[PDB]
Amino acid sequence: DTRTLSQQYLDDVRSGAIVIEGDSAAVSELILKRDIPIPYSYIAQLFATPNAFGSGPACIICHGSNNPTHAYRGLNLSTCDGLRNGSTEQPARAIFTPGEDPKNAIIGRRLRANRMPLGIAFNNPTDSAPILAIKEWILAGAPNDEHFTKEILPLFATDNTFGPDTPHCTTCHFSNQEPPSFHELNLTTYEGIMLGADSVAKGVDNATKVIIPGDPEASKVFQHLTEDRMPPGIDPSEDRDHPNTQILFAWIKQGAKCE
Amino acid sequence: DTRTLSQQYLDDVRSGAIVIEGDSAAVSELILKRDIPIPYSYIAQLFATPNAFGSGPACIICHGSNNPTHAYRGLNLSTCDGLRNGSTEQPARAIFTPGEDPKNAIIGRRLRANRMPLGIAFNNPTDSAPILAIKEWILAGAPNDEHFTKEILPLFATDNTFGPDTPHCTTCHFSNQEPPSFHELNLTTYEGIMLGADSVAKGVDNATKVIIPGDPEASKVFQHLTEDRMPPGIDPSEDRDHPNTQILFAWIKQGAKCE
Amino acid sequence: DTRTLSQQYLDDVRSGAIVIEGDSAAVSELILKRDIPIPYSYIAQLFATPNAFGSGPACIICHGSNNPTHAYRGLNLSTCDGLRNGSTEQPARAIFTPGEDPKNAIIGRRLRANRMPLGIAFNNPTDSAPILAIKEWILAGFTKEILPLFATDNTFGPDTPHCTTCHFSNQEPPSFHELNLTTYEGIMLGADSVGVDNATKVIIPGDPEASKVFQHLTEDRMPPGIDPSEDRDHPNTQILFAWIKQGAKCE
Ligand code: HEC
Ligand code: HEC
Ligand code: HEC
Ligand code: HEC
Ligand code: HEC
Ligand code: HEC
Ligand SMILES: [Cu+2]
Ligand SMILES: [Cu+2]
Repeated sequence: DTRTLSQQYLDDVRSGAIVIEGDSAAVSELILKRDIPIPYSYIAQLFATPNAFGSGPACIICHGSNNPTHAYRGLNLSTCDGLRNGSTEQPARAIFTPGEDPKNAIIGRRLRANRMPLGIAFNNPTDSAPILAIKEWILAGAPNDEHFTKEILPLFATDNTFGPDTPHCTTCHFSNQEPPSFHELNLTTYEGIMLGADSVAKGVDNATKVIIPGDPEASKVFQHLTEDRMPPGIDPSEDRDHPNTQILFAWIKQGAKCE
Repeated sequence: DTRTLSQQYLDDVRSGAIVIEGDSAAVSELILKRDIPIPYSYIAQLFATPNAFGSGPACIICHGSNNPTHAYRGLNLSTCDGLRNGSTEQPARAIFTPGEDPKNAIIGRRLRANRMPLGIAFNNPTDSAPILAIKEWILAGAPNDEHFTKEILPLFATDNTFGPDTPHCTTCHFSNQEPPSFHELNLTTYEGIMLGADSVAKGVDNATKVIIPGDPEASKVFQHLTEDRMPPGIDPSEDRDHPNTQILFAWIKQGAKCE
Repeated sequence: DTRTLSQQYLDDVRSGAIVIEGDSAAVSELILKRDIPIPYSYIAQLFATPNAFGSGPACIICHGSNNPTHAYRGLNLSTCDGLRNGSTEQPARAIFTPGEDPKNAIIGRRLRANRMPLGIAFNNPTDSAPILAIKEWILAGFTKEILPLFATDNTFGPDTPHCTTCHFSNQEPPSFHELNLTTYEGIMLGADSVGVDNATKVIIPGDPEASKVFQHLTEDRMPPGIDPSEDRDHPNTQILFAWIKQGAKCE
C-alpha cells in the first residue's frame, strides 16, 4: 500500500522506465501500466460519440436498444447493463466477459479485426457459397482429403472469390517470414493453414491457431471472413490500437463496473 | 414490416440493394434508409459539442437560454423544449416544425446555407440599403418594371454591393449551364432570376424558384443575403451535408420526440 | 447597456466594432467580448473529453479523484468542487483562484506553457542536476555555475537544442517573444522589451515558483506528450478562463 501515483511517476521518470514511441505513450505508460481505474462515465461517452474508435457514426445510433427493430442485433451499447448483456436478437450472445481480456472477445474483433480479404466492402455477403464451404470443412474436423484439396484450398489462392474485385488471400499470406507475409501466416497449403500465424517469431507450439477443427465460430479465418469491422465501412488502415479501444479493454479487465 | 433490422440487413446485402459511395455510406443506407429512431440524448450532444456540424464553438454557448441577454435571439438549443420553441426574443419564431422536413426551415438554412456573396464575412450588416431594396421589390410582387431594371438588376452584377471586397453575384451565377454557372442560376436578367436554379441537368421539374413574389422571407435570394451560416465565421467549404446534420434532420422528421 | 445579446450584435456590425482576424473570431468577439456566461455543464464536458485542449487523453482519467493513488497529485478535475479545491496531495494547492485571471496560474501554465527546451519529452526529470543547481540560485537572490546552461546542447535531456538556439537577440524574428538568454541583464530584463520597463519579467528573486523560467523548466504541458505546436490559445482554453473569471460558478 501507500505510494501515490505521483510518487511512482517521479520514480519511473528517474529510472528510464518510461519509453516513448509514437504517443499514444501518455496512455500505455501512465494509464494502463499503472492500472488507473476507468469510470463507466467515460466508456458511455465512447459508445455515444462519433469517430470514437476510428472513422464512422456513433455506435449507439445503430446499437441503442434491446429491441431488434430499433437496433441491429438488439444490441444495446448505450447502457452498462446493455453492454454486459450483449446481443439480444436470436442468436443471443455476450460480446465480452467481465474481468477477462476482451482482445479476442466479440467486441474486440469488431473494433480491431479488419474483414478479410483486406479492404473488402461490407455490402458483400458473409454467407456466400465459399464461406459456407469453409464453414462445413471446419465442422468436419478440418480434413486433408480429396475434397479439401480440390474444393477448399483454392479458395485462398483465387481472385474474386469472396466478392468482386478482391485479391487472393495468398497475395498477402504465403510464407512464415514477416516481411513479406503478414502475421507469418501461410495459406497456400493445408500444412500452412493448420500451422497458423506467428509460428516463427514466438514459438511453434505457441503458434496462433487460425483454424480450430470442429469449431468454425472460433476459427480466426472464418471470423475474418464473416465479421465486418465497426463502424461499418471503416477503412482497414485506421489505427487498430486506438487509445479508446485500449481504455475500453482496461475497463472490461477491471470488471466492467457500472459506477 | 415486423421484421428486424438485422433481418432487413442480411436481406439487403444479398439483393445488392446497398450502394457504397464515399462513406457517408453507413449513414445513408443503414441509418437514414432503414428509418432508425434517433434518441434526444444524441441530439443534445450535437448542440453541446464544438465542431458538431462543421468547425466552430458549441451552439449552446451562444444559444443556451431563452433569456435574450444570455443567448442570442433568446434561442435555447440546450433542451428538447428549447429546440421546439425556437427563438424567443421578438420577433419570436420556431426554428423548425416537428414532423416536417427541416431542410429549408430556419434550422436547416443556418446549418447548410452559406451566405451570399459566397465567403462574405458575418460582420457585414444584413439590413443594408441594397438588401432592403431587394426586400421591397419582392414585397411588390417582383415586377419587371422600369424601377427594377434601373435600381435592382445591377445589384447582382456590381462589385462591393453587400460588403467591401466582395465579387458580383454575376461572377458565379450567369447562365443555366452547370459548369461554369453554379446551380444553373442566372442573375443577369429578370427572366433568369424568376426562372431560378437547377432547371437543366435535372429538368424543369427539379427547378428551385429562388424568388417568391410577395414573400422575401421565403425567397432563397433574400435568405442567402440575410442569414449567416452557423456557427459564425464557418468557412463556406465545410461539408453542407454533414452526417450530424442529416441525423438532426432525421430526428425532426420523426417528430422531435424528447426521449 | 440594457440591450439584449442580439441587439448588441446588430449595433456592432453597424459600428464596425467587430474585427475578424483568422477565426478564432467568433469566440473572441461574440462570446468573450460580450461576456456570455459559461455553464459548468460545458466545463465538465471539457475535462471529460479527449483532445479538448489539444491532442491527448481526457483529463479526468488521470485526474479523476482526490485520492492520490487513483488520480495524479490527488487532483480531481471531474467535479466543480474538485476543480476549485485543486491538488489534494502534499504539497496541496489550488490550481486557480475564482474571479482572478488564471492565464499564469497553475491551470493556465499547464494548458499553455510548453516545457523548455521546446519539444523536450516529458519522461525527462524535472529535479535533475542543472535545474536543482538553478533552484537554489534563485533562492539565493554565479557566472561559472549557472549561466552556461542556456547555450549548451543536451543540458536538460538527450538530443535537445541549446536554449540559445531560439533565444539569441533583442527583437522578434528570429528571437521568439523578444527574449535573449546569453547574458545576465537579458535574463533579468525579461521578454518583450521592444517593453522596456513593463517588459514581461521572467525572474522573481526569492520565489522560484513565480519565476517564469523555473516554471517552463519543471512543468510539462498537459496532457503529457502533447506536441508543442498544438494551438496554445485553444478556444476551449479561452472559454475555461472565461468561466473561471466569472467566478468558477458550479450551476
Ligand atoms: C450502423 C450504421 C452501425 C453502426 C454505427 C455500428 N454498427 Fe455495429 N453492426 C452493424 C451491423 C449492420 C452489424 C451486423 C448485423 C448482423 O445481423 O450481422 C453490426 C454488428 C456489430 C457487432 C456484433 C454483433 C454480434 O456478434 O452479435 C458488434 C459487437 C458491433 N456491431 C459493435 C459496434 C460498435 C462498437 C460500434 C461503434 C464503434 C458499431 N457497432 C457501430 C451496424 C452498425
Ligand atoms: C493483403 C492485401 C491481405 C489479403 C489479400 C488478406 N489479408 Fe489477411 N491480413 C492482412 C493484414 C494486413 C492482417 C493484419 C491485421 C490487419 O487488419 O491489419 C491480416 C490478418 C489476418 C488474420 C488474423 C491473423 C492473426 O494473427 O490474428 C487472418 C485469420 C487472415 N488475415 C486471413 C485472411 C484470409 C482468409 C484472407 C483471404 C480471404 C486474407 N487474410 C486476405 C492482409 C491481407
Ligand atoms: C456565438 C458565438 C454563436 C454560436 C456559437 C452559434 N450562433 Fe447561432 N446565432 C448567433 C448570432 C449572433 C445570430 C444572429 C443574431 C441576430 O440578432 O440576428 C445567430 C442566429 C442563429 C439562428 C437564427 C434564428 C432566428 O430566429 O433567426 C439559428 C437557428 C442559429 N443561430 C443556430 C445555431 C446553431 C445550430 C449553432 C451551432 C451549430 C449556432 N447557432 C452557433 C450566434 C451564434
Ligand atoms: C462564387 C464565388 C459565388 C458568388 C460570387 C455568389 N454565389 Fe451564390 N452560390 C455559390 C455556390 C457555390 C452555391 C451553391 C451552395 C454552396 O454554398 O456551395 C450558391 C448558391 C446560391 C443560391 C441558392 C441556389 C439553390 O440551388 O438553392 C442563391 C439564391 C445564390 N447563390 C445567390 C447569390 C447572390 C444573390 C449572390 C450575390 C450577392 C451570390 N449568390 C454570390 C457561389 C457564389
Ligand atoms: C495522465 C495520462 C494525464 C493526463 C491525461 C493529464 N495529466 Fe495532468 N498531470 C499528469 C502528471 C503525471 C502530472 C505531474 C505529477 C507530478 O507529481 O508532478 C500532472 C500535472 C498536472 C497539473 C499540476 C498539478 C499541481 O499540483 O501542480 C495540472 C493542473 C494538470 N496536470 C492538469 C491537467 C489537465 C487540464 C489535463 C487535461 C487537459 C491533464 N492534466 C491531463 C498526468 C496527466
Ligand atoms: C526553440 C528551439 C526553443 C528553445 C530551444 C527554447 N525555447 Fe523558450 N520559447 C520558445 C517558444 C516558441 C516560446 C513561445 C511560447 C511557446 O511555448 O511556444 C517560448 C517561450 C519561453 C518563455 C516565456 C516567454 C513569455 O513571453 O512569457 C520562457 C521564459 C522560455 N521560453 C524560456 C526558455 C528556456 C529556459 C529554455 C532552455 C532551457 C528555452 N526557452 C529554450 C522556443 C524555445
Ligand atoms: Cu504499502
Ligand atoms: Cu407488417
